[PDB]
Amino acid sequence: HHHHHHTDPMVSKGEELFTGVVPILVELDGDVNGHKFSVSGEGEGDATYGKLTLKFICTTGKLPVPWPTLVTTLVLCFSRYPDHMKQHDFFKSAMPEGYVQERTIFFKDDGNYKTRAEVKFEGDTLVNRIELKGIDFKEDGNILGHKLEYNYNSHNVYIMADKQKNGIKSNFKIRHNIEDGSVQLADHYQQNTPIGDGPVLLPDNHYLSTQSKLSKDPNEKRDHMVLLEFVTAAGITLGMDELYK
Repeated sequence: HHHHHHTDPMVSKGEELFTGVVPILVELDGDVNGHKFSVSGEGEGDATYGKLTLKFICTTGKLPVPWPTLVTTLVLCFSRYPDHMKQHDFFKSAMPEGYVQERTIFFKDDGNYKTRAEVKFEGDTLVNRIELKGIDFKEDGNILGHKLEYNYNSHNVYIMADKQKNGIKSNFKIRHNIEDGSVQLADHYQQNTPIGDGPVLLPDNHYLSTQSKLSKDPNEKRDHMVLLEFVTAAGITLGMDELYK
C-alpha cells in the first residue's frame, strides 16, 4: 500500500501517516464583502491514489459565492507522489504537526480572496481549518451574482521551494466557466510553511496535476457541494538513461 519501505526513514515517517484511508474534516469561516458564511466538510483521503472524497455544507444558509470558487481553498498532503518523487513531498513531511497554507486569489476584473489555513492531524483525523476574507467584489458580478457553471476544469500547477521560509511557494491560474460561455480567471498566489520547528522535505521544481468532479446529494436540502478530487505529482524524471532506453 504500503507506505513504509523507503530507504529514507523521513519519507517512511510521513508515508505511514497516510497509509490507508484517512478521515478528513474541513472548517471554513468566511466573509466576502461583509457577507458572512461558514462551511463544514467531511470525508476521506487515500493518498496512494491521490484521491479525495468530500462533502461540504454551508452551515449558515445560502453560500454567497459559487462553490467552484472555494475548491482550491477547501489538503495537498493527499496528493499522490510517485515513488521516485517521494523525497519532494513537503506536505506529508510537515505532518503530524502540520503546515500553514496561505493564498491570495485575484478574480480578474472583480475582487480577491485572502485565505489562511492550518492543516494538521487531530488524532486520526486530518483537519483543514480556514479563514477566508474577500474584498472589492462587484455585488452583481460573476461571483456575488452566482454566474459560474458548477464544474471545475482540469489543470496543472507548478511547485517550488521557498528555502528562506523553509517551505514552498506556488502561483497558478484557475479558469472558472461563466454561464455565458466565457471564463472568469482566478489567479492564485500560494505559500506554505511548517508549523513545527522539525525538519521538512524541500522539493525540487515539479508540478501537480488535478482533476475535480462536482456533484449534488439528491437528499440534501442544505446548500452543499460533493467533491471527487484527484491530485498527482509529476515533472521530475527518472533516471537512469531512463530505465527504458
